[PDB]
Amino acid sequence: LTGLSDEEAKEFHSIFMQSFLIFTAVAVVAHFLAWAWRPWIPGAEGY
Amino acid sequence: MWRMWKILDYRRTVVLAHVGMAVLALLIHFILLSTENFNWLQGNPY
Amino acid sequence: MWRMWKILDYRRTVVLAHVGMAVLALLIHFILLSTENFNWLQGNPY
Amino acid sequence: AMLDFEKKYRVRGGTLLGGDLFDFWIGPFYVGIFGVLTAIFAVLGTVLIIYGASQDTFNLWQISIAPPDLSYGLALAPMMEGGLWQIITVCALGAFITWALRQAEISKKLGMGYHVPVAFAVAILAYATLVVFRPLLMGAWGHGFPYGILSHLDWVSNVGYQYLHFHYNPAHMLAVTFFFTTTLALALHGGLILSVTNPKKGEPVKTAEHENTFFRDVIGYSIGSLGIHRLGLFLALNAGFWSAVCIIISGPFWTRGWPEWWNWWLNVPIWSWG
Amino acid sequence: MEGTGALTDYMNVAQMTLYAFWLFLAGLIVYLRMEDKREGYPLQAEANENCNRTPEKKLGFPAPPSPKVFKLADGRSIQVPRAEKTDYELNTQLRAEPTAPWDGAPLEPTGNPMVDGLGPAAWAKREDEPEVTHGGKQKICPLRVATEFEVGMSRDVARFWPEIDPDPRGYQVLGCDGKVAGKIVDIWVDRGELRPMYLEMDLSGVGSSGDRVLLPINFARVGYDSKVRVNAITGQQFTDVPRLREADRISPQEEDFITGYFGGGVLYAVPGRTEPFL
Amino acid sequence: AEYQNIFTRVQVRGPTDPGVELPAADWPRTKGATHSWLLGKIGDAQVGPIYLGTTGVMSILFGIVSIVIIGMNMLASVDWSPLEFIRQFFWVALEPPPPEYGLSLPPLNDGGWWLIAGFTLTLSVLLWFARTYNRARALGLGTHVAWAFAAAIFLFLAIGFIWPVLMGSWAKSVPFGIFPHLDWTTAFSLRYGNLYYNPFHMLSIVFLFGSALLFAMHGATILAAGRYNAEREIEQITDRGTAAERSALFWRWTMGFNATMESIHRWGYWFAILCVITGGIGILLTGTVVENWYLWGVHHGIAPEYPEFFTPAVDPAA
Amino acid sequence: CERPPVDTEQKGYRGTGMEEVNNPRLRDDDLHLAPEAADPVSAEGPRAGEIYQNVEVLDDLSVAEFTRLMQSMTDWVSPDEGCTYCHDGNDFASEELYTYQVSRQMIEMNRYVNANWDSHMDDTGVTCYTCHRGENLPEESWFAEPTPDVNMAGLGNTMMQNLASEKTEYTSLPRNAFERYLLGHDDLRVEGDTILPHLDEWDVSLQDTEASYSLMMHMSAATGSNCTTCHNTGRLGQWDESPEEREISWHGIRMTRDINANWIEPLEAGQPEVRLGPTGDIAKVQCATCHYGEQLPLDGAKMVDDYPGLMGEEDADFDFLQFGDLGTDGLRD
Amino acid sequence: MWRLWKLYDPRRVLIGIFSWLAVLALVIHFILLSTDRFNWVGGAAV
Ligand code: BCL
Ligand SMILES: CC[C@H]1c2cc3[nH]c4c(c3C)C(=O)[C@H](C(=O)OC)c4c3nc(cc4[nH]c(cc(n2)[C@@H]1C)c(C(C)=O)c4C)[C@@H](C)[C@@H]3CCC(=O)OC/C=C(/C)CCC[C@H](C)CCC[C@H](C)CCCC(C)C
Ligand SMILES: CC[C@H]1c2cc3[nH]c4c(c3C)C(=O)[C@H](C(=O)OC)c4c3nc(cc4[nH]c(cc(n2)[C@@H]1C)c(C(C)=O)c4C)[C@@H](C)[C@@H]3CCC(=O)OC/C=C(/C)CCC[C@H](C)CCC[C@H](C)CCCC(C)C
Ligand SMILES: COC(C)(C)C/C=C/C(C)=C/C=C/C(C)=C/C=C/C(C)=C/C=C\C=C(C)\C=C\C=C(C)\C=C\C=C(C)\C=C\CC(C)(C)OC
Ligand code: HEC
Ligand SMILES: [Fe+3]
Ligand SMILES: [Mg+2]
Repeated sequence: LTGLSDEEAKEFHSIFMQSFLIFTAVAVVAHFLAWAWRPWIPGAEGY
Repeated sequence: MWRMWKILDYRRTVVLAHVGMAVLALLIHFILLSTENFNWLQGNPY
Repeated sequence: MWRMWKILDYRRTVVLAHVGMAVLALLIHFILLSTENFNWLQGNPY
Repeated sequence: AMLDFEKKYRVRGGTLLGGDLFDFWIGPFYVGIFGVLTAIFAVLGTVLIIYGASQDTFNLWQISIAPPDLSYGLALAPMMEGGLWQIITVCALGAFITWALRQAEISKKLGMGYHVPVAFAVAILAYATLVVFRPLLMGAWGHGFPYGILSHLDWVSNVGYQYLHFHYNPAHMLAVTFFFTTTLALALHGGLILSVTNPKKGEPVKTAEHENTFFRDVIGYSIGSLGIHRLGLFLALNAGFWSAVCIIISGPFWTRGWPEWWNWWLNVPIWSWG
Repeated sequence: MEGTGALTDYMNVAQMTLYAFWLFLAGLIVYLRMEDKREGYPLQAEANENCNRTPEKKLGFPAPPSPKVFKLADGRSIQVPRAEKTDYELNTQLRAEPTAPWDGAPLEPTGNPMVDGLGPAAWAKREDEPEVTHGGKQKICPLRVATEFEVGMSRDVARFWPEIDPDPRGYQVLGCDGKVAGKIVDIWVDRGELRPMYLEMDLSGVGSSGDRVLLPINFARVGYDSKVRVNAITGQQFTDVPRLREADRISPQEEDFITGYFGGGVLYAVPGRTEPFL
Repeated sequence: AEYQNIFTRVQVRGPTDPGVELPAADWPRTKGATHSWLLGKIGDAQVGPIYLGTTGVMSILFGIVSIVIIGMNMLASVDWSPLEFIRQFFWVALEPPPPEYGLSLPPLNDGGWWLIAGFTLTLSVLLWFARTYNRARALGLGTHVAWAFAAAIFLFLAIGFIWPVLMGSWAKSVPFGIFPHLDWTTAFSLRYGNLYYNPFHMLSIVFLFGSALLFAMHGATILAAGRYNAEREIEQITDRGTAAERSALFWRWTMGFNATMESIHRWGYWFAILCVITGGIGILLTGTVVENWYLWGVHHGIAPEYPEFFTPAVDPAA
Repeated sequence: CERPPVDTEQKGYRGTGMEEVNNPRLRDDDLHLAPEAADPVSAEGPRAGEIYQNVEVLDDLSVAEFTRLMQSMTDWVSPDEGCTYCHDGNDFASEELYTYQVSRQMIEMNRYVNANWDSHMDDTGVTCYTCHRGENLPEESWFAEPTPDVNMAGLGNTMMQNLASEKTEYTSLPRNAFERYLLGHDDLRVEGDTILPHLDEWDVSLQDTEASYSLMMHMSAATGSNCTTCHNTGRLGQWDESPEEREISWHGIRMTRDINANWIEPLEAGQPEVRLGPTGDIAKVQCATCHYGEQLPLDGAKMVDDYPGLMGEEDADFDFLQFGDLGTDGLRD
Repeated sequence: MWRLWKLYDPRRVLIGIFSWLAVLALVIHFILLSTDRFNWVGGAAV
């Protein structure tokens, strides 16, 4: 067991999930821009 | 089957699972890339 | 976030960032130099 | 003359043969019976080599005592057609074997283990592979290497190219790895001892705790003062042993190009991918 | 011979670079040889070795360098070669007689060579103060005083497969002739190298159960049958193994005394060991 | 029947060792250290902790980028097939630029990735030299290990960087692969006429063979004198015990001369670095001041002359 | 792994290490058995040039000798098909099948090398069976290495190397050695002729050295030889230190280059797509195409003296030095 | 999942997470460079 208490662990988790959410939100926009540039899922006939 | 963690160390199992699944996930994605029909970046006809 | 420095050591984090960005800055400049369209010293047509 | 602490060690006994008859020192050298034998073999071989030099050339690099032709098979050749090489070969084997037996007597007289004679026997085994075991398996003494500073380099070159790429020899790859690893281990061990006992000027001589700390700081593991000498002997002896293996399988156990030996790897059903 | 690298009609850069290394290598061999002569030099040339019949000091080629000074951590400076180690070697009177008067003849011990210190039984002159670690603890110490050490690197191996992770405490000690000398009662460990250095044993088989004696770990064959076999010495000869000045400490001088005694058994343990095969 | 000092029989485990305390400017060591029974059979059983400093971490970052670049180019060369990557593992490589680019920066897929991988790998070994240098200084040791490593780097830089720059093309440098870099080693000897005739290649072999010879001798000597606690070499250097005396006397009685406990490590130290120093010098000499090492050997009278055994071939284009 | 006994033959002076080591258990003993020659056919009557309609190459043969050659050619390149491999039905004089047009070129090539390439094959010559060995296609041909377009900003460019290939004898050496030296005429020499460097006169790269090394690997395994049989590897570029097999194999390189450039490649347009290689080329001749791992093809069985009609006339413009070595007169476009 | 930070040192997890992200992002960008369609520095047409 690490030194962090339940309050400390809960506060870290809340900030971690928010920080992870913002990181994923930026990447989602980056993928929307990438898709608008060149999509990466080909159809049955390819590209 | 929660008794598994009285035998296997949960802290080490979780770390090994992530590393192991990292290798496997890269391995499978790489296998698909090598194929003609499932290289999504190449986009060959199906 | 100011609380990041109670988890990560600020003294070590600054060093890691500087040496880390040094590797990345060198890599990207070298990659651009190793391309035709962005080698500013070679000056190829764009 | 003797080292100032040598007197109490020059005692009688520990010989394998000869006993009191040859148990004495000439200067710093211990003689023993095998010392007389190794001196006789050494002088005889060297004088025969010098005679072979007289019949061809006295250039130090161009002196060459070549083995007989393969047409002679395992028979003893005439003296100037490889027979001199055969006589020197048995003299050299006698000199090397008596040298290790002499070290065994010196080891016993000093209460030491027989690690040095056994480690040297690995070198003798490698030499015997080159001039006895491999020539025997191939059926002719002419497969041995000539006794010359530069001529035996041409032998190594041509024998290595008999298999079109000797770098692909699996045993040669392992033996080279041990050779490279042991000099890396030697540089590390030699440097570490010198670094501790010759630290930055002014600082005191460091301890064994500094040795373990240094290598655990650099690479995360330290093998210890006893482990490194076991490792050094292990790497050096495997370098000697796998050298003998790589040459013994070249021709008796593999007649094709060494890269072709790796075709088994290319045809493993797990990763054929075709 | 023309082209880049040419220096004269015959000399070229690769040839002169090679001779530059020959000069460097010769100088290095001289330096390395001088480093080889910081222990044991100058050589003692005894009277029978010279026509002048007087002891002489021989330097050799290259001659020994200037003495080297080692700074020690405790606060001392030791000059190598050490004065007292040389002074002891050239002042002691060996209990051995050369078999023949000429130089190079081996010495024949008069008394018991194992206890007198001849040949394989010889010991060096070393400091009588037990060594200490960098922290300051006693360096070599038995497990009773060093309670932080447990026998066996792995608990699981020592528990379920104890043959390959043995605990030799309580085993029996057997001499080179099978004599049961005693029983191991403790293990001495080196705090600097974390290794068992000695096996303390009572002499119950050949003496008292309260007499303690040290058996070096490198002279002991720890078998799989709860036995420790000492091929170095006879079981009865354990009674003459040098004793510790302090029951819980061992000095570098004492270490040489003990390892010297067991090493004396390589030639002197039983009759015939000093004789040849044929 | 005697203990051969090959494997440690009885082991003792104390608390894990944090190590000698560093000055209050170095990074804390890692907190992960364990004991391995298997490694205790050979030597010290403790694994870890490891020091991660500024230079250590930066060297890893440059080294990872080098390995990623090499690995990705290898994987791309087999069409991203992990199965073909295992099958072709010894054969794949990151190829240097072709000769047409000289010393200029080539395109990424035409030697550019090789140059970037070579640059970052050079930076990582240079930073690792500084890491080894600083660890020795932090503990108050000499920098012999760092300078032995620097000698190794010299051959690494001579082979891969210095000699290709002297030749004026990155193409002469060595590919990042197992069998391909053996092909480079052989093609180097073929191109410049039997590198066996390079005197510095001969000398480098002398010290390579002499290093294995010396460590075989010294390793066996210390193990043979292990009865008298010879492996404790620091104590035997500052306070000569009987193990140092017997070890010195063993070789004196054998071959007339001997070293000390300290001096044998100087011999081993210099043999190891001379192997790599002379090797680097010999590589610099070839192509730059010697074209054909055999013809150079003939010029200096070292090439042996063989009597007739066959009918010599005559060049039809001569 | 192999095992003794092994057959050893000395190729250089004693102690040079120049020997050939062979395993007798590896030899097929049937691939190298020359067919029994047909009985001596009488040469009389009119020539096959006038009696038969579409005969261009075998004009000077008689009718009986012409039939004997056809039966032998059938059993050499297509014994399991018969006459219908090159001739359609009851129209033997019809040149329609692609195998007919190829075989007409093959006869001319067979006659050409038998007459002009004695500098390599001496008096043995070749025959349809020498390459085909009773099969429709020789089992030891080669296709040109594919030249995939590169990204120049991507990853994984194998510059014809770094892949285990049967062409390179399972090395990572360049895989395009055949195109460079057995179809092209790139210089094989790698060593300078001087003690000291002349970088502006001789700066052969290590990629070309490996390409030469790659071809030499093939020349060794294709003929059952090794580096020693043609070289003293200690002094590699010295011809006087090399056995005569190097001089003979010198002409073998130029003969193989002559066959591919002048006789095989002109057959690419008429070849079917099933016969073509990955790049779209016709299978080309290599050293193993005639040798099949033996220094003497078909154990050196001289079986071209029993077959007149496979021997042409000595071309008066043949030089063997006009195939890329000081001249390109003997090579096409 | 908040109990995860009591089990593992949050500093060590972040270093492990950040190191994986840096390595993975470097690999994914390199994969795109190898393709013709997604090589942005190559300027390849679709
Ligand atoms: C047909 C082949 C040729 C030949 C061609 C060459 C060529 C070319 C060279 C040698 C070299 C050497 N040859 Mg040679 N050599 C031949 C035959 C031999 C024979 C023999 C018995 O036949 C022997 C014993 C040798 C032995 C030797 C050595 C003396 C020398 C290599 C020293 C060394 O340790 O480098 C190994 C050590 C290093 C290269 C330094 C390593 C240090 C660096 C910093 C390591 C970094 C590790 C890195 C961080 C790891 C991660 C990287 C990523 C994972 C990628 N050669 C024949 C004649 N040889 C080398 C030399 O020095 O020439 C004089 C050399 O360049
Ligand atoms: C197996 C691990 C390595 C090793 C180990 C090793 N070598 C050893 C030992 C050990 C443990 C010794 O104890 C022993 C020793 O005493 O060293 C100082 C020795 C030794 N290793 C030596 C050399 C040596 N070791 C080599 C290699 C190696 N030695 C391995 C790499 C090589 C190489 C690779 O070439 C050489 C040259 C000696 C210095 C010494 C043993 C000397 C000896 O036995 O001398 C006897 C007396 C003589 C004068 C010999 C005369 C022999 C003949 C009568 C004449 C010459 C014949 C010979 C075939 C000529 C060849 C010439 C051409 C090849 C140029
Ligand atoms: C005297 C010359 C000989 C010599 C000497 C020598 N080598 C040396 C040294 C010395 C004195 C060192 O001090 C140094 C060393 O560290 O030794 C232990 C080293 C060294 N010699 C090495 C190799 C080496 N030496 C060789 C040769 C030789 N070394 C010569 C024979 C060779 C050969 C024969 O080719 C090799 C391959 C290294 C092991 C080491 C130098 C280490 C170095 O440079 O490190 C940085 C380089 C990198 C590529 C970085 C790698 C980073 C990792 C891939 C990170 C892994 C990921 C992650 C961080 C791990 C954790 C995973 C998580 C999931 C938890
Ligand atoms: C896909 O793979 C993943 C990502 C999963 C991980 C796998 C990685 C793998 C499998 C990596 C495998 C690596 C291997 C097998 C590597 C083999 C390496 C070998 C054997 C190398 C041997 C020799 C190489 C040498 C000696 C190279 C020397 C190169 C040098 C010294 C280059 C120097 C370049 C410099 C200094 C560049 C300077 C750039 C400047 C700016 C000067 O140019 C203008
Ligand atoms: C080696 C130098 C050859 C000699 C001599 C002869 N042939 Fe050949 N032939 C050779 C090759 C390399 C090939 C191509 C193989 C491939 O895979 O494409 C051929 C091809 C033919 C063919 C066409 C076979 C087919 O495509 O079905 C025929 C009909 C043929 N060869 C006949 C032939 C005859 C009759 C020969 C003797 C006169 C002859 N060939 C000699 C190589 C060589
Ligand atoms: Fe040591
Ligand atoms: Mg290559």
